Amino acid sequence: VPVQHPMYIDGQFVTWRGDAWIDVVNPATEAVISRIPDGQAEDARKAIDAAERAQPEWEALPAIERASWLRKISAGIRERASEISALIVEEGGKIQQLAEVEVAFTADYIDYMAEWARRYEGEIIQSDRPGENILLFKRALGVTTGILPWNFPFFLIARKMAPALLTGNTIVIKPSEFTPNNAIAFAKIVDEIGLPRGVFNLVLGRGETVGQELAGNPKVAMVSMTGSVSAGEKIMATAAKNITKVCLELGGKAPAIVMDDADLELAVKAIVDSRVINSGQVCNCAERVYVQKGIYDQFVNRLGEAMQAVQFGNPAERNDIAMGPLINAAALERVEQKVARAVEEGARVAFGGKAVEGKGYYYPPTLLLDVRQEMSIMHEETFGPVLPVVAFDTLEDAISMANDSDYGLTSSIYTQNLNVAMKAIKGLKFGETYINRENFEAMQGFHAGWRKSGIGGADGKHGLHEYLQTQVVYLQS
Amino acid sequence: VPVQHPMYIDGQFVTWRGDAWIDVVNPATEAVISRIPDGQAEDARKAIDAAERAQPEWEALPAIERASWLRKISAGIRERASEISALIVEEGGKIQQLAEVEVAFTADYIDYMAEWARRYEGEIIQSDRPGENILLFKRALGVTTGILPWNFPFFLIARKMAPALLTGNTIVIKPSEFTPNNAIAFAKIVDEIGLPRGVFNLVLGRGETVGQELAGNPKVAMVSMTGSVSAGEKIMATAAKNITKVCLELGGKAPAIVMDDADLELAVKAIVDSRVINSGQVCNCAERVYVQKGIYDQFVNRLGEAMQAVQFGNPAERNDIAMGPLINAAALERVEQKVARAVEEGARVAFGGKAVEGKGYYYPPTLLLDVRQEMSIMHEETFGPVLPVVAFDTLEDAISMANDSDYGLTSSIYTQNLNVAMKAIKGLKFGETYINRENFEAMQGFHAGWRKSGIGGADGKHGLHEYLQTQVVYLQS
Amino acid sequence: VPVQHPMYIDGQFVTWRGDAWIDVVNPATEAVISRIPDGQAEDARKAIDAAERAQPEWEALPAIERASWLRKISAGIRERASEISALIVEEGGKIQQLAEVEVAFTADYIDYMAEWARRYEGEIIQSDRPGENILLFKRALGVTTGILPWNFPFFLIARKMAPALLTGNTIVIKPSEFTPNNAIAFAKIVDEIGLPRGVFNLVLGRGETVGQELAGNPKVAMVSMTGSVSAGEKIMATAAKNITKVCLELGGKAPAIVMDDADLELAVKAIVDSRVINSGQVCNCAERVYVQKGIYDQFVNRLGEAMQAVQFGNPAERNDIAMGPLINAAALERVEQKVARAVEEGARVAFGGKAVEGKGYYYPPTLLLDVRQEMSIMHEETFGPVLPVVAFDTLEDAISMANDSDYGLTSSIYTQNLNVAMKAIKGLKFGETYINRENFEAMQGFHAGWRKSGIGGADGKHGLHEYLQTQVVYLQS
Amino acid sequence: VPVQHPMYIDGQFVTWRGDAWIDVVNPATEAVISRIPDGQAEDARKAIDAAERAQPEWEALPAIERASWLRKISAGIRERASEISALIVEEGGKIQQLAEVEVAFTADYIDYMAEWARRYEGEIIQSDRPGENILLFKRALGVTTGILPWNFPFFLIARKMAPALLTGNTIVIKPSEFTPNNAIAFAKIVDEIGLPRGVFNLVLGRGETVGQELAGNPKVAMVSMTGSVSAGEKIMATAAKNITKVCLELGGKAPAIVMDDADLELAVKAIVDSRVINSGQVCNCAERVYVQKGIYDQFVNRLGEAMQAVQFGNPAERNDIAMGPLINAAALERVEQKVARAVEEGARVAFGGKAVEGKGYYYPPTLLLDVRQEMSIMHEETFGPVLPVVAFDTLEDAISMANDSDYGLTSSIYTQNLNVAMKAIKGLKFGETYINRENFEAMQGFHAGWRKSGIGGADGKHGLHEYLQTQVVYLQS
Repeated sequence: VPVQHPMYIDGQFVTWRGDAWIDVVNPATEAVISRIPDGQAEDARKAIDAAERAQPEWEALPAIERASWLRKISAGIRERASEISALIVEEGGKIQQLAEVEVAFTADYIDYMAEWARRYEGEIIQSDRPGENILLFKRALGVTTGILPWNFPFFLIARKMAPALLTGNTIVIKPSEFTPNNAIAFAKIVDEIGLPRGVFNLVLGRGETVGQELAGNPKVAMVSMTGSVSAGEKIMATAAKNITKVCLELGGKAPAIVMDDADLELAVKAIVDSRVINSGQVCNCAERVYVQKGIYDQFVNRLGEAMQAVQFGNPAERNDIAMGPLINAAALERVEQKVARAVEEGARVAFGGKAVEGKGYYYPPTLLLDVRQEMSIMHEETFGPVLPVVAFDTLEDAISMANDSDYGLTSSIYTQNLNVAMKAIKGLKFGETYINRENFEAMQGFHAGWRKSGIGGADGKHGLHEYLQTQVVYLQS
Repeated sequence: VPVQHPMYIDGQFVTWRGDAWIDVVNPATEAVISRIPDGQAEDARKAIDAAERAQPEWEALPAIERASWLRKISAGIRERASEISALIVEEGGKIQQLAEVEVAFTADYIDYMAEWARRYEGEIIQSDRPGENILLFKRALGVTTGILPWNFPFFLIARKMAPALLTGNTIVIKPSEFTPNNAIAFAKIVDEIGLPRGVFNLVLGRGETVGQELAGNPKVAMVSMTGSVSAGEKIMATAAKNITKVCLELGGKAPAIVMDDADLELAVKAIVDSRVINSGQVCNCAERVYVQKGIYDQFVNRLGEAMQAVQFGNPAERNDIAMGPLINAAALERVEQKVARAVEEGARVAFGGKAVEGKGYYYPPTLLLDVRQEMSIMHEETFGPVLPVVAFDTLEDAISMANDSDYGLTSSIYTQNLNVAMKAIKGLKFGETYINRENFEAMQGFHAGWRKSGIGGADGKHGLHEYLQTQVVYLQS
Repeated sequence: VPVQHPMYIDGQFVTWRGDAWIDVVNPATEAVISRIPDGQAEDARKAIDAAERAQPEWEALPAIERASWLRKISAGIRERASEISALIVEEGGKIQQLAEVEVAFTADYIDYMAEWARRYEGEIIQSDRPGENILLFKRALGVTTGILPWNFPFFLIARKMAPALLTGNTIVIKPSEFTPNNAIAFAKIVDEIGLPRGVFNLVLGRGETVGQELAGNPKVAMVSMTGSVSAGEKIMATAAKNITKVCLELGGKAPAIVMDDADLELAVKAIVDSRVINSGQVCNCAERVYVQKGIYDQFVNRLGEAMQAVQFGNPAERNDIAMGPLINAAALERVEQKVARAVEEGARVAFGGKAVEGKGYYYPPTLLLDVRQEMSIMHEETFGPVLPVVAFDTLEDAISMANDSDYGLTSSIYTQNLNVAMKAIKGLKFGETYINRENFEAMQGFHAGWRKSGIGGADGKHGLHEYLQTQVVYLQS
Repeated sequence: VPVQHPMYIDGQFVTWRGDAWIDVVNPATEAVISRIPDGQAEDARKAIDAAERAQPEWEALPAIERASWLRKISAGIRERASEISALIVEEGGKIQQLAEVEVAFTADYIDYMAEWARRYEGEIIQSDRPGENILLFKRALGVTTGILPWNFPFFLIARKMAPALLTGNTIVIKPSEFTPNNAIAFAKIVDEIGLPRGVFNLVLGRGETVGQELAGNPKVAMVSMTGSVSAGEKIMATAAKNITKVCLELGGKAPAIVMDDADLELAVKAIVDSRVINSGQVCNCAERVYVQKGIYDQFVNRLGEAMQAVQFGNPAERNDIAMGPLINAAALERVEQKVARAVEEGARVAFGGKAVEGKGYYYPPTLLLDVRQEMSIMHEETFGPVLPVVAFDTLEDAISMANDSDYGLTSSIYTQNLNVAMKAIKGLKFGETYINRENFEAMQGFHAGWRKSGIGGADGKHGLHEYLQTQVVYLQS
């Protein structure tokens, strides 16, 4: 019997007394693995009210004590790593190796954030008035909320709750309805170690109902969400009503520029890895590849072979595959239509391009050639493992085409010339630029997107600061 | 004949070819002093497109050269100080002394911001990968827009354009339709010194038309606006459509806490000054005064006398007055209704409380006693010069009541006890807390409101950073 | 048989082949507990040469990997806590409770410093030249050395080696000849976990021989030493020869100011604790107490009783004592002479003032009254548990007398008035000022002395930076 | 009649009443242009005592007011630019164009430093104790002293006094006995604008007498000096006596690495300019040139021609020369001997190498080829315009040879390969590394030498911080 999950509100699991449930399906087999409540705004309010009641006492605790609580959580996660990884493989459809890395990374990330306890600093500013001290303190926002995507669902729990809790905020999280199981497991760990009630809450439901309440409740100081630009818009519009602060990461269409003087072998490996990450269901990955004439032929051949070797299938029954199924039916179709439109517009299928039919949602790695910068596939977040390629003559062309997008989170370039490198760095309008390596943000970096890719950001010192606000005290004599 | 103003777009003044104009009235006499175009979205787009065309070349200039341009602007302002001050007195209705201070301060502020040129710094972060350098650069957002309030209209031009231009952004500003003259004067200075075309643009019109385009045009990287919470909501909702970043300062209801051990003389002077600033048409000013029992009687008596001496009248014909008229008819009525509701709810008029009838919009300083924390006047931004007073027993009561508000920009407290001070500091949930002095933010501070008072902030290093975004470069080998 | 210790050079313990040894005596019984080599400059050079050979590979390791090595060390220390604490009790003569706290704190300190790995940052500076990037990196100094005092010998090992190793430096440490056993234990832990050879070295001997080579060898980038001003002078003079950087902490004469409006109970407890810390053999402790007239009588009475209860004796056989013996004979005599001079100059013995005669080196807690700011005892680091008291009328007097010293490390004041507090803060010329609490620096603070108390400092971010130097790269195009 | 200069002590010029004077000679003609007193320790003490008396009131002034005083000084300098430049040309022997740039730069530098007034910040640190605030303030050191070199004598006055005064310190400066005239002019400006007495003092004399008192007087918080390593040693040894902080810049032997893939034209121009700067009497300049085989022949030919065009002569009578005379007789001889030793050791004179005989001290630009890394000329600060060249095969060789020096201030490299650049950056052990451009530090950078090149540093934020020390306040409840 598929387990029916409870919500975690005010320090205890609460059994859902509603009649409506939401089935959680294994994207590899389409089987129902669990059910979660079709939560309502009322449920989100209970979690928010509990978070509000606990916040003052939580912020009053010395930062090192909050860090202490965070360390018990990551220790609990490591103890149940394999269990949590299987939950991720099962509901998220990602391969075993990737799931294991996500759990381990999540625990390391939580520990890294806990280390900020004695380090985030306020400032003392010189005043123009004799005998006056201007003291700028860094305070918690209060109650914060997090809306998570189905891509890297476990890690994103930490990416939002760790910085939030460390700085003295309390939080209410809503997992994606497609991947709530790993979040339930995280909540169990929180319950087991005995985190003060109300500090961490987990509400389950749809974005339309629960999600909106998390963004529009007047007691929320900040709503943090990762997902599509479309959903980001809805969240910011809702937050507008109460001047609620937002932190959004809305994905992108990561450009990869391969120059003629590039280490061909290295570039092909980096691009293939980035793109085929989590079947490409990620944003990080290169989704737009620009190769200049001089190395085109060679590059496209190796890339074509590299991708043909990529095997796809059920993550739970095969550990020798580099790709699992897409998240759900809608995702699969969107990819089909986008490849079809691409082909109808002139794109040349050099590999794949035909959705598999049967149990699960699979799309073979696809390589589209003779694509033009104008083609819609170059201006629409894809989803699946599809790699469009465009040739160019000058660096200026490549940079200009990379910047021709409403997204501005990640970018990459491969070259060995000093001026080219510094030119790409200065010219690319992105939150991140990887040079001669694959795309994967460091926990001490700052993952923040330009243009429609987001507002605010995550990770590192700057990510931690998204959860702090200033109080400037003018102390006279 | 009342002058008809042109807009300043792409380095030149452009004559309005529309049939509709908006009269600009002297709030002291109700006479039409000038007319501005009833600009449309089309006009805002032309300014934005010009700003976009000029931004790359502008950001490419070394920061010290941009600072150089800013210094010519402030030098131009000082040269025309008296002329600009009279424009402010005439349209804003503020007293001569205040107008002169605003112009001088604006010039000093611009110079202070220009000094950041060689000082805003990016960072170099240690990587976990051998031979890798993580470089975090600080880049311009691109095209930014500013929507100004009628309160301190001249200064707010600089508060937004100086930080914006210094960091390499270009800008399009829309003055309040009630106070555009001082903005036209600022534009003339910009034209005279020859600032590169497109860097600074001035569009005129209503919030409904021009303002909305400045917040919803996809080419805008950030919209900065100062005004009412109501208007802030409209702006954030519009920005939501394109995930446009916002910087909002929406005023407040500044609480002042007077303890028994307070320097009575100092406190009364600070509160009266803060409140009667610009006839109280400002947000900074204390709008909620909490006095504890032990010193109540004394405090209320002195405050009552201090306010009775405040004279009001035409700023242009009297330089011996501490107060001018309110901005317009709507403002006057809103104050009347709020005082009437206050009285009907139980408030006790100890002074004033009766709107003057005749040419201009005047409201005498008013003191309301026996007010309860519940009374709507304690939860509604007032406008005019009205001071509600509430008694209390403990510091805990005072702090709790100060925090009982949807606004969280400024606060103040007067005491001589070390623990009380540190307790108020830790307990008050505001962006600013003044201790034993009047409310007036320093240019090197950070004016940023909590809760509904805003998003982001202005002034100092942090204010400058609102106009910067990061680019993290992962340079491998 | 008293064990004869080997030195730890280039990743292995090396047996001393000299004929001269130095006896290490238990200050409580005068019994020889161990022997260490009378090392020579030659020995220090071997350690330095090994440190030099290992430094490039050590700095080349990602910072997180160095932090990883530091964590194995602290984990090793916790595993042998009681063993190490007894070594400290036995040779240092400090009470069991204090020794246990020192070991635990040392392990926590090492962990805290390891956390800086991904956080110390370089900077990116705006240039005046078009297309130029100014990159300021933070690099290791290279080979560093540490000369430790006999007071808190175990902790000081970490205070110098943790920051040094984390930032990529290698180090050579020389323990005080009076307390080398705990250092040998630390070296065993380093050997057991397998820290790369040459990174941590331990050389044994006298300051005249080994110490001087550690300060004057041209391969040393920085010498860090904690001890007396006299020894600090010798070290800086030696370093002068090769322009070697120095980091010195030379103790002090910590002033404590008790106002009339002070929490009498709290103040007496804080002062007694601070002073009687490690029998007063520490610098931190208040060594100059200024009490104003109004509260004098009361304060002196309670302080007198509080000190009379302090029991002294053998730390190893009594766990109900607050004080152990002084480090050695010379220390005991210096205290006697200073109290005698004090008495001969006019000081009034209100308690103690008579050195005990017999096995060990004990001096009873002593209270000297009617002391004048001029008396030499107010301008000479004492050593033992002696508390001189001086009365005063105004805060200005107290501050002026507190600043009348060649030392400027720590200070303290007790009051409840806001202005007094801010006045003391602005007026006291010290590296630290404690208000209404006892003197004990936090690991995230910055323990750095003014005037003759030192050069540079330790702990926190600034302490970590003492081990880093900048490399400014001007990258054109 | 050669003017006899007075000292500037305690806000007024003081006429020297001694019998001994020191002649100041024009290095181009050997004529006596002026005389200064042969000051004694007594004179230095009077200046120091006056600085001490003025410091408290000076530090008590708001920082912006100190910056205001600094701006009057730079404004005064610009007003007398040509007059001051001629003084520099006359006594320093540098060409007119260089002197004019030094004066203008000095005024800009002073203004840049004044801008730090409202920007240097203290910090607020999270505590482990409930209710405690850890406040770290940045305070002035107190009285500081500056010992200036004869190279860039005017600028170095500002490099030390501007940061010192801005942060609240007072200062006593001793110009080089070879170039005191420009310092007298600076003092006149200070007197004319009316800087508070005691804040800026100028004492004249020899290093042996006046210089030593400035480094060894117990009231000096920090001595800052720029000169030779030999003199730096004497200063640090003297400072050691009172644990006085030091800030030393002792020059170097700047290495220049020219790769085969270097922009030959650019490299030759950069090296020739750097080296021939102020006749090479500067440290900045490349003094060790490493050229790899592949481009050797070409590089050496162009460099040889470039240097042959360099004309030398009297700076005052020729404005078409790139080089003036060396500072004095001793300098000239030291260069002769070093070139002679070089030749005797195997060096090949490709140009120059013969000191001119007659009025003045001239040495023609000299190019030495077939020099070996072992040759003493590669390990001895030269002085004059001599360029030794060494060939190499690998980058590793070049880096290793560049690092083979006791000096570590500046370095440079020319290449177009990305990996080479990043490799040189990581491999070069210097305070500065210039890439594809000439050596000239920016005012916002940080000029600080590694190894024997110095201690501490100058310019930018870090340079400003050399004049600040911390006060950590632990405020409990």
